[PDB]
Amino acid sequence: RRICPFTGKKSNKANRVSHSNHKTKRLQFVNLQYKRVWWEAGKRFVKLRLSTKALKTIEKNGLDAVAKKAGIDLRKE
Amino acid sequence: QKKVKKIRKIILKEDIPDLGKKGQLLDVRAGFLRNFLLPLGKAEVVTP
RNA sequence: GAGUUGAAAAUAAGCAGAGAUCCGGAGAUUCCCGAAUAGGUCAACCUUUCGAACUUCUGCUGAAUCCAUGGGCAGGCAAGAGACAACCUGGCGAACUGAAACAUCUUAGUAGCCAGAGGAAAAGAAAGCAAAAGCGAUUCCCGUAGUAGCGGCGAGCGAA
RNA sequence: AUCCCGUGUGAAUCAGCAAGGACCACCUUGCAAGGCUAAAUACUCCUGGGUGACCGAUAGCGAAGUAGUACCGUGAGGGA
RNA sequence: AAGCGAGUCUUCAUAGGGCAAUUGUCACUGCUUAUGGACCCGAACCUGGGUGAUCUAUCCAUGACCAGGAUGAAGCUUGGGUGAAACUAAGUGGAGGUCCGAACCGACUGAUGUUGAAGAAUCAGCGGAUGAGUUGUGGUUAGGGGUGAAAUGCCACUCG
RNA sequence: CAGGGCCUAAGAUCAGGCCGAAAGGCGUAGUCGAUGGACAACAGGUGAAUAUUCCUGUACUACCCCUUGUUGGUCCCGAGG
RNA sequence: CAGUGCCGGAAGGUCAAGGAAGUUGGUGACCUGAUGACAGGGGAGCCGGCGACCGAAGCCCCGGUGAACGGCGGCCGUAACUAUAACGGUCCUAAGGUAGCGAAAUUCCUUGUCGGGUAAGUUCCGACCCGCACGAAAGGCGUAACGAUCUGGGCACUGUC
RNA sequence: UUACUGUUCCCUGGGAUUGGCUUUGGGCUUUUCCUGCGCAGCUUAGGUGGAAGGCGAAGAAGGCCCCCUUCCGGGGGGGCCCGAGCCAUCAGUGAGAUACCACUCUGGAAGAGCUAGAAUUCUAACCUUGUGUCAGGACCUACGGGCCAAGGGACAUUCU
Ligand SMILES: [Mg+2]
Ligand SMILES: [Mg+2]
Ligand SMILES: [Mg+2]
Ligand SMILES: [Mg+2]
Ligand SMILES: [Mg+2]
Ligand SMILES: [Mg+2]
Ligand SMILES: [Mg+2]
Ligand SMILES: [Mg+2]
Ligand SMILES: [Mg+2]
Ligand SMILES: [Mg+2]
Ligand SMILES: [Mg+2]
Ligand SMILES: [Mg+2]
Ligand SMILES: [Mg+2]
Ligand SMILES: [Mg+2]
Ligand SMILES: [Mg+2]
Ligand SMILES: [Mg+2]
Ligand SMILES: [Mg+2]
Ligand SMILES: [Mg+2]
Ligand SMILES: [Mg+2]
Ligand SMILES: [Mg+2]
Ligand SMILES: [Mg+2]
Ligand SMILES: [Mg+2]
Ligand SMILES: [Mg+2]
Ligand SMILES: [Mg+2]
Ligand SMILES: [Mg+2]
Ligand SMILES: [Mg+2]
Ligand SMILES: [Mg+2]
Ligand SMILES: [Mg+2]
Ligand SMILES: [Mg+2]
Ligand SMILES: [Mg+2]
Ligand SMILES: [Mg+2]
Ligand SMILES: [Mg+2]
Ligand SMILES: [Mg+2]
Ligand SMILES: [Mg+2]
Ligand SMILES: [Mg+2]
Ligand SMILES: [Mg+2]
Ligand SMILES: [Mg+2]
Ligand SMILES: [Mg+2]
Ligand SMILES: [Mg+2]
Ligand SMILES: [Mg+2]
Ligand SMILES: [Mg+2]
Ligand SMILES: [Mg+2]
Ligand SMILES: [Mg+2]
Ligand SMILES: [Mg+2]
Ligand SMILES: [Mg+2]
Ligand SMILES: [Mg+2]
Ligand SMILES: [Mg+2]
Ligand SMILES: [Mg+2]
Ligand SMILES: [Mg+2]
Ligand SMILES: [Mg+2]
Ligand SMILES: [Mg+2]
Ligand SMILES: [Mg+2]
Ligand SMILES: [Mg+2]
Ligand SMILES: [Mg+2]
Ligand SMILES: [Mg+2]
Ligand SMILES: [Mg+2]
Ligand SMILES: [Mg+2]
Ligand SMILES: [Mg+2]
Ligand SMILES: [Mg+2]
Ligand SMILES: [Mg+2]
Ligand SMILES: [Mg+2]
Ligand SMILES: [Mg+2]
Ligand SMILES: [Mg+2]
Ligand SMILES: [Mg+2]
Ligand SMILES: [Mg+2]
Ligand SMILES: [Mg+2]
Ligand SMILES: [Mg+2]
Ligand SMILES: [Mg+2]
Ligand SMILES: [Mg+2]
Ligand SMILES: [Mg+2]
Ligand SMILES: [Mg+2]
Ligand SMILES: [Mg+2]
Ligand SMILES: [Mg+2]
Ligand SMILES: [Mg+2]
Ligand SMILES: [Mg+2]
Ligand SMILES: [Mg+2]
Ligand SMILES: [Mg+2]
Ligand SMILES: [Mg+2]
Ligand SMILES: [Mg+2]
Ligand SMILES: [Mg+2]
Ligand SMILES: [Mg+2]
Ligand SMILES: [Mg+2]
Ligand SMILES: [Mg+2]
Ligand SMILES: [Mg+2]
Ligand SMILES: [Mg+2]
Ligand SMILES: [Mg+2]
Ligand SMILES: [Mg+2]
Ligand SMILES: [Mg+2]
Ligand SMILES: [Mg+2]
Ligand SMILES: [Mg+2]
Ligand SMILES: [Mg+2]
Ligand SMILES: [Mg+2]
Ligand SMILES: [Mg+2]
Ligand SMILES: [Mg+2]
Ligand SMILES: [Mg+2]
Ligand SMILES: [Mg+2]
Ligand SMILES: [Mg+2]
Ligand SMILES: [Mg+2]
Ligand SMILES: [Mg+2]
Ligand SMILES: [Mg+2]
Ligand SMILES: [Mg+2]
Ligand SMILES: [Mg+2]
Ligand SMILES: [Mg+2]
Repeated sequence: RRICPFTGKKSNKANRVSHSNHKTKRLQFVNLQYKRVWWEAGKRFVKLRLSTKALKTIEKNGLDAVAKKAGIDLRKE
Repeated sequence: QKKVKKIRKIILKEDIPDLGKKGQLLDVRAGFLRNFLLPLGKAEVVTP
């Protein structure tokens, strides 16, 4: 799904609005990337789809904090 | 908005070209740090 | 407490005051299909080495790869799965219609679909109201009030 | 304004932070970024009682008898 | 509107003018108004979710079928041509979206039929009939679609 | 004899896998799926209603049973068909 | 090759989000004014408006391209007799219909005119050209074979009469 | 359809994913140097201040020449030669000495700095391949998994 595992981001439901005020259904999507991330405690990369915000947060708190809050085992990844 | 150069402050654990001697203090772009230095054990991101 | 073997007579045999038929509580059995679940199928069948498939659980075992992951084997009355009128919560989400046309607006976050759970659900213990005086989580009804307002300031919508 | 989300940036800890319908000063009120909680309220496939200025076989349930049957439709469905 | 208040707004001016100087209410019954299907019955349609390729439109797999007769391409071999080759009867050979014609597929004209024998037929004739053929069984594509040797045709007697 | 206890085609479902508001979509091994491959039976008789099915004759497949002969066979895999 | 499309070009103009020098406003610790029930200036901070300059494609601009969309005219005057016009003048366009065909599935007037076929022909065949309004891949003009095609005539044949 | 309002395919810029080295270069600078024809005149009067002291042998006036700017009036300035002077209220002039010194303006230069833009590389993100190679009871020339390699490469893709 278009969902980040780590922050739980969802695509957001939004109206495209013209200059004429005429509304239209539209989807804003999470910015998802297929990234490998280094895991120091596993001595190895992990392939993930991530939001970019998640990538940020992984820089800030370290990967393990994030994956523990989101409840996803780096081993099964 | 405006692009803001990301600055990670680091310590070098080995000598690398253009950077310097082992045990050295620097400031870097985030991409350079996490995609090159950090997987190879070469640098260490420092927040004491 | 007297007759009984469904509707439902007739026939044939029984069972019955050591208490039948009958009524209530708790158990037992419950072929085949159906979540269907040993494998297959054209539901109610077939083939089988006779097996609750798969996912969680307990143990043994241990790839690429050291720790691991995956896989393999075994235990176990074994947690789930499916069904469910309306109500409810979430997700997607119209159009005719109204505006005496129509596009913003209305219809309406209605119907419908999908997923989920309960006897109710949701909400809920002030980063809240208020106004110089005070209140003391949420929900529901009366009222404020068709008021303040919103609005191609049109149709209408409408608080606290 | 308050509230909640996509993209990007990105704080402060009580000498703070937020709210008081742009915004600033002052004062009042409050403590976001962890959870859970009964009742009052909504409903009828139903169960047990009760009532009816409700129907009485063209009515009342589609259905007082094989009724979701017969029959029709490839089917969803229709339907006495 | 601050605000004033039997007055007040407009005013330099009460000078004049405007508006005010008072009034029951709660029910029931009726008539009307408004909001909901709103006096009843009657569209073509619009959107949402499903159901259909047993008909027909394309294709896919795997099978089957096309009496009988004609005509006689290339090629080939023979024999006259020159040193090579050309050119020409001959025989052989059996090509063809060839010919005539049953099955089979169609549907050109006419007559009948028109509360039909039949919601498209019968009768007499007619076209194709080894191919761009016919057909069986089992499949495929689904409605903001599909399929179309293209008619807006066909998608279960329904299709702008 | 015809299907099933055999094998696969078109196609279908599809463990894990990739994607997707949900339902689901794609897809690998696997497994389904005959209209095809494989595989052994005929004549006469009876006969209210069945017959390559029941009767009488000769057959034929697949197993099992014994004798004899060998010691490794079985599947997975390599091939021809 | 003007219009339209398409392709190529890069000098100039135009050109959004976004940046951004810089100004500008509200508030305000404060500083003064003032016979009215107050007022005027104002640091830091916070908040708001404006904003020169930078800012791509596209468009305007320049060039090609008709088996791309399409388009292919008027007015005069002139020759041994009437006549007609090879030839000239002018007008206007991007350019002004060439080859071939032509009363045609195209022709209005129109049953055009002529010839043929018929005793008699609004149809048919051939030709004229005065093409209302042919014309070159929306192809032009030919053409053997073919057609349950459309259309004219003839022999045979018949209750079609 | 060159009606209106939009949506989508698609193209192009910011942001994000996203990095290293090097160049070239548009606009701002950090020391510091170049540069000014109101007229009265020792004469191409820089404004404002400290202002009787400065510039010299770490070697000037004066002539021999190299360069650059140019209103060819003259200005900065390198080499050499030269050897004891160019000087102040000295009077003009709104503003003073080329005796000197500080923030600076007209435009130029240079090494140093911010931001683009642009072009070039590099490899580790990211993309693309592989009958290359491992791998479980056994396979995966069955998709895929790990490793390795190969080609691209901060483009592209994806999001806003
Ligand atoms: Mg950044
Ligand atoms: Mg029971
Ligand atoms: Mg039984
Ligand atoms: Mg089963
Ligand atoms: Mg099943
Ligand atoms: Mg172990
Ligand atoms: Mg190990
Ligand atoms: Mg394990
Ligand atoms: Mg198990
Ligand atoms: Mg359930
Ligand atoms: Mg369910
Ligand atoms: Mg329940
Ligand atoms: Mg509407
Ligand atoms: Mg409408
Ligand atoms: Mg209307
Ligand atoms: Mg109307
Ligand atoms: Mg309750
Ligand atoms: Mg609750
Ligand atoms: Mg409390
Ligand atoms: Mg609390
Ligand atoms: Mg709040
Ligand atoms: Mg409020
Ligand atoms: Mg939201
Ligand atoms: Mg944020
Ligand atoms: Mg903090
Ligand atoms: Mg706020
Ligand atoms: Mg508060
Ligand atoms: Mg807190
Ligand atoms: Mg909050
Ligand atoms: Mg809390
Ligand atoms: Mg709760
Ligand atoms: Mg009756
Ligand atoms: Mg009835
Ligand atoms: Mg009666
Ligand atoms: Mg008066
Ligand atoms: Mg109606
Ligand atoms: Mg419509
Ligand atoms: Mg529909
Ligand atoms: Mg279907
Ligand atoms: Mg079918
Ligand atoms: Mg079919
Ligand atoms: Mg058929
Ligand atoms: Mg076929
Ligand atoms: Mg036959
Ligand atoms: Mg034949
Ligand atoms: Mg023959
Ligand atoms: Mg033929
Ligand atoms: Mg023929
Ligand atoms: Mg036909
Ligand atoms: Mg016939
Ligand atoms: Mg025939
Ligand atoms: Mg024939
Ligand atoms: Mg043939
Ligand atoms: Mg067809
Ligand atoms: Mg038509
Ligand atoms: Mg039907
Ligand atoms: Mg039909
Ligand atoms: Mg039709
Ligand atoms: Mg297949
Ligand atoms: Mg599927
Ligand atoms: Mg799966
Ligand atoms: Mg498969
Ligand atoms: Mg089978
Ligand atoms: Mg068969
Ligand atoms: Mg068999
Ligand atoms: Mg057999
Ligand atoms: Mg019989
Ligand atoms: Mg027999
Ligand atoms: Mg015999
Ligand atoms: Mg045998
Ligand atoms: Mg084999
Ligand atoms: Mg042109
Ligand atoms: Mg052009
Ligand atoms: Mg041109
Ligand atoms: Mg262009
Ligand atoms: Mg441009
Ligand atoms: Mg701007
Ligand atoms: Mg600024
Ligand atoms: Mg100000
Ligand atoms: Mg003041
Ligand atoms: Mg002020
Ligand atoms: Mg510009
Ligand atoms: Mg041409
Ligand atoms: Mg004529
Ligand atoms: Mg005519
Ligand atoms: Mg004539
Ligand atoms: Mg005639
Ligand atoms: Mg003619
Ligand atoms: Mg014409
Ligand atoms: Mg023309
Ligand atoms: Mg034409
Ligand atoms: Mg023609
Ligand atoms: Mg043409
Ligand atoms: Mg033609
Ligand atoms: Mg011809
Ligand atoms: Mg034909
Ligand atoms: Mg972009
Ligand atoms: Mg970037
Ligand atoms: Mg590489
Ligand atoms: Mg492989
Ligand atoms: Mg591999
Ligand atoms: Mg390279
Ligand atoms: Mg990029």
